[PDB]
Amino acid sequence: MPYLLISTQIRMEVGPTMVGDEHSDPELMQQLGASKRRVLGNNFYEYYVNDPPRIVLDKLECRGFRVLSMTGVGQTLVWCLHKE
Amino acid sequence: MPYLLISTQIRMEVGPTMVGDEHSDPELMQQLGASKRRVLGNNFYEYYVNDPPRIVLDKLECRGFRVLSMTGVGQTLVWCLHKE
Amino acid sequence: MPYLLISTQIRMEVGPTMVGDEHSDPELMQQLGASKRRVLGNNFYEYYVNDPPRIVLDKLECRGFRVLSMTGVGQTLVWCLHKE
Amino acid sequence: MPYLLISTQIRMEVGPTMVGDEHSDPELMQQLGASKRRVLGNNFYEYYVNDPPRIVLDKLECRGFRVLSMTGVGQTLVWCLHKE
Amino acid sequence: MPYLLISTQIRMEVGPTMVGDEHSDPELMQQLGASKRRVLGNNFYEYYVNDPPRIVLDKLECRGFRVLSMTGVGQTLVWCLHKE
Amino acid sequence: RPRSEEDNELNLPNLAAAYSSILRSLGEDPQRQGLLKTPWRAATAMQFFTKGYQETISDVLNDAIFDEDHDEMVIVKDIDMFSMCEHHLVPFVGRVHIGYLPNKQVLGLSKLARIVEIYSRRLQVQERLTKQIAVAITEALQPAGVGVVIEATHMCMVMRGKMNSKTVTSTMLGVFREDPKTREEFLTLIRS
Amino acid sequence: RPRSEEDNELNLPNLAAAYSSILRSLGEDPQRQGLLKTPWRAATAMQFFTKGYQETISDVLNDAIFDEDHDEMVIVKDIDMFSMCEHHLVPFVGRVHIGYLPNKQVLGLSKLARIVEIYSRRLQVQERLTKQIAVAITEALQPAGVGVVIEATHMCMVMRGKMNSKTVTSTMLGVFREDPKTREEFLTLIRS
Amino acid sequence: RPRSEEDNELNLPNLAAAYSSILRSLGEDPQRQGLLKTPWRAATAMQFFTKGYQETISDVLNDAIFDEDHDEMVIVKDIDMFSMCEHHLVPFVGRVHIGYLPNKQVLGLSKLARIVEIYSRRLQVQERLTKQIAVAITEALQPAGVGVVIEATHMCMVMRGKMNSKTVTSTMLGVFREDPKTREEFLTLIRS
Amino acid sequence: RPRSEEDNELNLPNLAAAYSSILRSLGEDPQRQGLLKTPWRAATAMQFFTKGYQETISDVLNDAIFDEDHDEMVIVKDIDMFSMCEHHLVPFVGRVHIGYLPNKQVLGLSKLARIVEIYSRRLQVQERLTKQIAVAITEALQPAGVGVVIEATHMCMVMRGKMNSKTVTSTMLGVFREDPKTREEFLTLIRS
Amino acid sequence: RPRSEEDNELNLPNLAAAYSSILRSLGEDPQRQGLLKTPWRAATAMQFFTKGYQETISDVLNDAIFDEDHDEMVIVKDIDMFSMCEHHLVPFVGRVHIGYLPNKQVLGLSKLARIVEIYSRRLQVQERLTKQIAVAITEALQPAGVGVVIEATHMCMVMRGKMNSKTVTSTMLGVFREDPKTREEFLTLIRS
Amino acid sequence: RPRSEEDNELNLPNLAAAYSSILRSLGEDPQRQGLLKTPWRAATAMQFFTKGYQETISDVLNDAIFDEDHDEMVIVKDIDMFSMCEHHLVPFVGRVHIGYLPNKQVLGLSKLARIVEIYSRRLQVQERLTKQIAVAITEALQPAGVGVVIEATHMCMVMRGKMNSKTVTSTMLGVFREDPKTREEFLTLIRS
Amino acid sequence: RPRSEEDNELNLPNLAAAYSSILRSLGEDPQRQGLLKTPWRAATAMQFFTKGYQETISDVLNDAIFDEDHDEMVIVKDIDMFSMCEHHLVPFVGRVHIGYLPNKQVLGLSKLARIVEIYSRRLQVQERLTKQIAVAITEALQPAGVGVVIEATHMCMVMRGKMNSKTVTSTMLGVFREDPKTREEFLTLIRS
Amino acid sequence: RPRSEEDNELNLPNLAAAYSSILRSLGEDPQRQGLLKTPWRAATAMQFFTKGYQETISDVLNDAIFDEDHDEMVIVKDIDMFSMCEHHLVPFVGRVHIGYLPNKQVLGLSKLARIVEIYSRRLQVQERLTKQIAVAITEALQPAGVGVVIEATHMCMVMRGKMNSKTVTSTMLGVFREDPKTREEFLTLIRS
Ligand SMILES: N[C@@H](Cc1ccccc1)C(=O)O
Ligand SMILES: N[C@@H](Cc1ccccc1)C(=O)O
Ligand SMILES: N[C@@H](Cc1ccccc1)C(=O)O
Ligand SMILES: N[C@@H](Cc1ccccc1)C(=O)O
Ligand SMILES: N[C@@H](Cc1ccccc1)C(=O)O
Ligand SMILES: [K+]
Ligand SMILES: [K+]
Ligand SMILES: [K+]
Ligand SMILES: [K+]
Ligand SMILES: [K+]
Ligand SMILES: [Zn+2]
Ligand SMILES: [Zn+2]
Ligand SMILES: [Zn+2]
Ligand SMILES: [Zn+2]
Ligand SMILES: [Zn+2]
Ligand SMILES: [Zn+2]
Ligand SMILES: [Zn+2]
Ligand SMILES: [Zn+2]
Repeated sequence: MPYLLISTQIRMEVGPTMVGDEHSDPELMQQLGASKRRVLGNNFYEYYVNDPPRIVLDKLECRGFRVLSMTGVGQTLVWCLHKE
Repeated sequence: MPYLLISTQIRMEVGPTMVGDEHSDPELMQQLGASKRRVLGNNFYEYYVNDPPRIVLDKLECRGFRVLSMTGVGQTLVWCLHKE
Repeated sequence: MPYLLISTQIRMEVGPTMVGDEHSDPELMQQLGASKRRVLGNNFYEYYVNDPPRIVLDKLECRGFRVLSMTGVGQTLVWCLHKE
Repeated sequence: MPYLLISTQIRMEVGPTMVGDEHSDPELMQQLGASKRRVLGNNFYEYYVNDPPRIVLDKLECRGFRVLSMTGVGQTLVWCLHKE
Repeated sequence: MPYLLISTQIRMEVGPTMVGDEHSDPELMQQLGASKRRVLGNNFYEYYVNDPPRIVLDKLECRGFRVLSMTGVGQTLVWCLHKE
Repeated sequence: RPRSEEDNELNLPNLAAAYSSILRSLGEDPQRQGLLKTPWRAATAMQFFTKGYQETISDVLNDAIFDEDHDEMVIVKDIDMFSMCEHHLVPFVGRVHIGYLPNKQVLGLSKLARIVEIYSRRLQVQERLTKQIAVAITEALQPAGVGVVIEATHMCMVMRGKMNSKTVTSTMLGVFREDPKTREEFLTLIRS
Repeated sequence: RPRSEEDNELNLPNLAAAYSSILRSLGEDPQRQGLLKTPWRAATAMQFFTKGYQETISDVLNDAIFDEDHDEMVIVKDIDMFSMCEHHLVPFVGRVHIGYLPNKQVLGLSKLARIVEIYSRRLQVQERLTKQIAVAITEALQPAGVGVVIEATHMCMVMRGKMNSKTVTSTMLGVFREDPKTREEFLTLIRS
Repeated sequence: RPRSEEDNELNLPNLAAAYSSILRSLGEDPQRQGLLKTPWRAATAMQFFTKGYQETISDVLNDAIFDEDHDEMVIVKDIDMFSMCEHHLVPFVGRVHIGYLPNKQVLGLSKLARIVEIYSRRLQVQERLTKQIAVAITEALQPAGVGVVIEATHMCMVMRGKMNSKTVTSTMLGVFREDPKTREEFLTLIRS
Repeated sequence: RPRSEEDNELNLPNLAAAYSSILRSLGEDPQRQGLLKTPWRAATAMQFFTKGYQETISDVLNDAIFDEDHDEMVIVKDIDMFSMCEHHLVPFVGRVHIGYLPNKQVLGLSKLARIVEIYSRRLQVQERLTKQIAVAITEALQPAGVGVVIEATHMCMVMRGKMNSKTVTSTMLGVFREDPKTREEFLTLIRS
Repeated sequence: RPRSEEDNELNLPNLAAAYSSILRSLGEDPQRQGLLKTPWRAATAMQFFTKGYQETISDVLNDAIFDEDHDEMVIVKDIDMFSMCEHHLVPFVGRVHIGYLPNKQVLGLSKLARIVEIYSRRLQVQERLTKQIAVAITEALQPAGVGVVIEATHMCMVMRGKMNSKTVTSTMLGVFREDPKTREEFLTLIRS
Repeated sequence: RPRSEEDNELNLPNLAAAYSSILRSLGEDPQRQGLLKTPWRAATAMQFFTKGYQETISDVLNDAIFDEDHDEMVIVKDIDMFSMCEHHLVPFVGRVHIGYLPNKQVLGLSKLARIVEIYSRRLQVQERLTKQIAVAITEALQPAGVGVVIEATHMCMVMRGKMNSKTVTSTMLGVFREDPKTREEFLTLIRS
Repeated sequence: RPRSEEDNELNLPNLAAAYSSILRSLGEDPQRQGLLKTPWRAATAMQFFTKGYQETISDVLNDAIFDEDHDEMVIVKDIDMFSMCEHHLVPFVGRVHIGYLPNKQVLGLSKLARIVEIYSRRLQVQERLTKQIAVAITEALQPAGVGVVIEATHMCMVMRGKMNSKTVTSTMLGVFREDPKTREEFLTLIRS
Repeated sequence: RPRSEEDNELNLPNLAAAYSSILRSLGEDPQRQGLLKTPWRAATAMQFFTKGYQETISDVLNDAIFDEDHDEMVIVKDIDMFSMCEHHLVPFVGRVHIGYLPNKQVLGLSKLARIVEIYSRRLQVQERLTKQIAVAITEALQPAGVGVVIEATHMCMVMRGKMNSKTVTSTMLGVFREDPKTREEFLTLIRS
């Protein structure tokens, strides 16, 4: 599992920060302190964290990930990280 | 065929994920488990997968591709990968 | 002439693909099979191709270009390539 | 703290430039001459500077940061920098 | 002054191209043939050029800059270049 | 357990009695010719206004759900609705606007109406009424998304000054929540 | 004897009790956080709607009645009015239009408003409300004539199908009754 | 003899059969999933549109007729009405406007609505519908006069080119017929 | 095989018979002067409402398709349309709004109208009608994109309470589907 | 002798020729792809606009005239009409408003429409068109009176500056002429 | 070569002759007092409707083009326009909306009007008319962009059923084509 | 003697000179590029606004006056009219409404327009303009009566605070003056 | 140097003399009783229309500029404005819409009005008027941005055919120019 996708909305200096989908690594999610849930109406689960994206990026570096690309889409700011 | 383009819409933690066009490598498409189709009104075929983009990115790494750039356009999140 | 800019609109799996401006390399444009034109109302010429961007990216690699960045702006998906 | 996020709005050749969140490095913020504040209605603090983003990028290089990715989202232009 | 930001609007194959702000290097601006101005209503000066961004990117390479990232924001296409 | 016709018959006298009591407590004469039948008419009226309790989405679910293999937005707007303020027991009136992106399954107008009827005919709070209708449609069609907008006037507020003042609530699910374009199109096609 | 503030305080608990009973008889839980204070709010709301009982035209009479020695038609239209249907205890809303041919004595807007307030805030029947307002004005001014027109929508009818359906009543006294020209002019100057 | 619920049950199959036959005669496939239940839904719909046959003014007469000793014009306007053209069996829709000069006896909105419902839910002709409502009100109140106005759009004419074209019919009895002033006032008060 | 004029002549008697049967099943007298010719008038009317079955897009295709080498959005809005609900055989009426991005080929108003006529004059479902018109236009012009929007009122729903309630359906093909800007502009240019 | 279908076929070529000539006289090229079929389309269009010449009130007379023994005013308003100015051969458009006091005999909407159709689809003058329709109705019903009002916009005038300017004509026969009250009521019931 | 006054004088008789012929082919009497001068009035009218042929953008070009060194969007909306359908020679009427982003040069209202006049007063096709007006403005100002929107009703379609149905065409050049924000703003400022 | 085209050519320079003078007297620079041609454009504009002096009712009289032996009221309303206040030389704009009871002779729209044009394009006073139009029509038709109503806004008043304030004038001759019924009908048919 | 009250008194005669001359050049009699005072009234009127010259933004600047430390968009819409066309000296009228993003400093309605007054009461060109108002506001508040929209009707164009045709100009500075979101919001809040 070398690729990771995290994101935040509206403002970057505050969370929540989406850190995973239904098929994400349970350990990594746990290490990040992420919670799981399925928003009413949505057909999928998501892992989130209340930390600002910066914090999550630092934590992810410790686990061996590096930011490859960052982009905006809608009101969502997304980061694509790669491990090994 | 060194370049690849995949994408997803509205939300990143869930599919479908567009993985190819009419002139895409049949084997790779097969390896990904992609289906082919032409949406009514459109003048082109497309290969898609029900997996979330993260999954497809991991699978693509195994076949030798690396994410060069990720960008948002409209409500579409796109990834440009390169092999060799 | 180390830098190149190409783009496509609305959908990525089909052309046309814009591959050059009025001051683009005639040979490269020819090698790509691009046509030249000036849309009524516009004050500039443009070189385009009916191929999907993926095809153009592969052809460009053969001529020594590499994608440095890809981004969306409006309904236009753009690629910035670099040669040497 | 290897990752940094800065941004500016509407126009890039003039500030203000957001350089930090509530959990940012106080020393770095001070070195940049940033001010802190919490806009009425917002549930978070932010560090800003009146310099244009270019100036902030140069100053950040001196402290060991490099721009990894730049992206637009809404009317906000964001830079993701990495140190070590 | 290792970082540079240039941009263009609406269409990429034609200028003008913004190449600097009030605190930009006068020599570089001169080398590019940029003009300075302050649009009525704006509280800042800007350096622009009538060349298409492609031309400016080539000229910039000669002076030692390399494109690190390209992104779209609003109807503005932006390039972030780095020297040394 | 949903309310039953028996419950109504067994409770009518209790309601009637309460209203008769209310008439006296107001300073009126429950004996006036004009007030004689009032306790029953009032009780019956209130039972009608709350007849939504004696029903469930299930009674509607199965019935009419044809498959025209449709997969594009369907909207039904300007659906009149009448409900009761649960805080003052005074009615609030307005219109409901619905939209959904079908996943092959489409909803008949008759069923849609019934859904709105079930939840609006109860002691309510506008936001709850909005969510219940949206969720009910979501469960009856398993659609890609659904949106519900309600605008209403509250008599409990109007009869204290207002008749022009309106409250607007909405509930967006699925693509209606995640895709700003869908939400915009929906709000454009209804705000006519 | 007109209702007093003491009566309200003495009866509020009775009203609150009746409403708490009604909540149970409907199948609701008087314990829900959303219903806890409902018996009192409802009771308070109902007292407000019937506060017209605790007043009389006398309390208004004397006060503001200036003599501008005016002897030509005076009209006050589009006066919002809220009342309660005495048959179902559901409100009926609308507007009141008044006109009168003064015999030197003119009525202040403030007093006029109070007169409409006094009779509308009671359990009513549109025709009676119309007559009472008209007679009240007649007694307060001893005018050459007076006309009152009311158009309303009955919630008790609307919430059973109507919101557009309106009832119009009128009472024409004095010259407003005997002179067709005065009646016509009045209807012309209000039907704008 | 008025139509009965039994008649409906006994004739539903006959209606269903006729509609199934019509489907075939039109070139359609009564077997399509979308048409399977059509013969019954069509039959039920047609029975609903003609349910006025199973009622009489009598069933309404007695009930609600209070005496507020009122003797001035009462109007109820903008009453929605839906009927069926007896020549083509296509519906014609519109509004009904009623007015009457009571002779002490007043008619409740509920009963008024029922009277309009009884005659409009039949195979009709706008002029007959107008007269029947007028006479029904006359018999139920023995008033000094009554007026009924109906404006409608005929689908059978519209779906052949019209949607804006409207037929207006009226029936004026008693003082509504003999007194031009009463007639005028009535038309003024409804044509708003 | 499309319905033919012969089919109509051969089936008219069957239709007539069915309607005469329906008249009896409702409790009416097929002998009344007013009902005598109804079986035929109803049958003819029903054949008119479904005359779209005796046609195909082909009969329209070739005719008027001029090439003004136009490549920008063309819109024809507020096209009146009358159809029949296939579930109750009651008509649903409204307007159709069309837009397309020509690929050199433009469609004449006459042909456009005919296309809407062919599919609307059948037993329909609003969503199907919408898609059929969109696809017909696509096949007749091979355009870069097309959009169709229909808003309608269902009589089968109206005559059960509604006349204001409207259903909005849409079908977006090509650039109309993929480009949110084209979709927005289209909705802006029609929602006037 | 009314115009016949044969006449049209025999004259189409003459009309086509005249238009082809007009095209040349204007400076246009009758050969352009866009103009090739114009001579015939123009000729056909003009025959359509004047098809009222090939009919008479007789063809309509007998058919639909039911006797509901109605003797009160019947009104059909907002009837769209299109005609041609006999002076410039440019169309003038508008609405027709009809009213009549039946002497037992009533006119069906279908026949009414045809009457307006017959006279309006001719080279006309608004006042003649108005009288002809009124007289036609008089002869077909032998009514106590009839009124016709037409309001139109003349293209021959609009395309020379106007689109808002309107001409209003009327023809009042029988009681509509002699009784000001009948006339007033009619104008009241149509000017809505 | 543009049409000249001489051409008109030399062709009037040919036109007149053709129209007189048309009158006979329709079944009319060219001798009626009301038709005597029709051939000339028709001929003159048709020359007026096509007077745009005797002009060119050049005659307007030079004149009024002041330089207020303006570089922001200028809009002129609700410009009435009357044209002729080249397929049926029946007029199509509507409004033209113009917008442009000046490159220092601004266009006077007078000239703008003339430009619309020149192309609309010809045998036309809505799309062509739209493009010609846009291109003419582009040539007379060398602007950064321009947009033209036309909405119209086609008499040739209306007088065959429609008056409410409208065709909307547009031509977007320069920034109006390439910048969605400019296009949106333009459509926002005209769709008022 | 009516003003002639020669007079205009001979006086244009005098007018131009006056306006050039006015420009200086105001503090402006007659030399500005924007003002250079103003003296002539202003002079020409002022001659256009007063071109009614170079004409007489005679030039219109004979021409178009057909005899349809019509003897019922004919109305032409909402005729735009622009004039100049003779006191401030600032325009006052509005609408003219005309009605007449023909004595066999009818007036063409073209002539009517010309009559309004002749008198309004002069330095005027609203009441005179009204009377002149009425008298002109009377002389051109020898009718049984005629009515003219003008409603206008005065720019000389508006540009000093008003744009909503309107002046209404009327001139009633013949039956329009003596018969209150005719007058009422006229005002009813125009005040729409 | 701004115009002064002395200038007016010294130039009034000049203006009056010029107008007296104009009256003669038109063919009128400067002696008519109705014309005697016209030369001065016209001169006074023209001075009023151009009184904006005798003022400067400075006279307004200092006065009312309170600091409510406001930093969100402030809008003042539907500001009536009257100006003069510098090419024909005919007035063009309309509304001004202003918006600005304050940088702590806010502008009083009184001052805003005066700014619009200063520039509109001059010989103008709509685009200049628009820019001058925008720049004036910018200088008076040093705001983050400002937007100005003006829609007007030109009498010089209207009195030559138009009254409905409107010209819309805008000037967006600061964030109003650079941020499309701000611009959109502004247009949304004014286009009501
Ligand atoms: N909401 C910001 C953009 C943004 C979104 C999400 C994260 C960060 C920034 C804007 O409107 O410009
Ligand atoms: N729906 C997201 C954008 C998005 C699209 C696709 C993937 C991820 C995000 C938004 O509008 O904020
Ligand atoms: N049209 C896509 C965006 C897109 C544009 C161009 C290329 C690819 C995707 C959307 O609205 O989401
Ligand atoms: N005008 C492009 C966006 C764009 C801006 C700048 C450069 C290139 C493209 C669009 O609307 O899709
Ligand atoms: N405001 C710019 C986008 C932009 C935002 C922020 C910084 C720079 C540019 C536009 O709308 O085109
Ligand atoms: K966030
Ligand atoms: K997805
Ligand atoms: K593409
Ligand atoms: K900034
Ligand atoms: K550019
Ligand atoms: Zn409440
Ligand atoms: Zn009631
Ligand atoms: Zn019928
Ligand atoms: Zn149905
Ligand atoms: Zn004419
Ligand atoms: Zn045509
Ligand atoms: Zn004046
Ligand atoms: Zn001008």
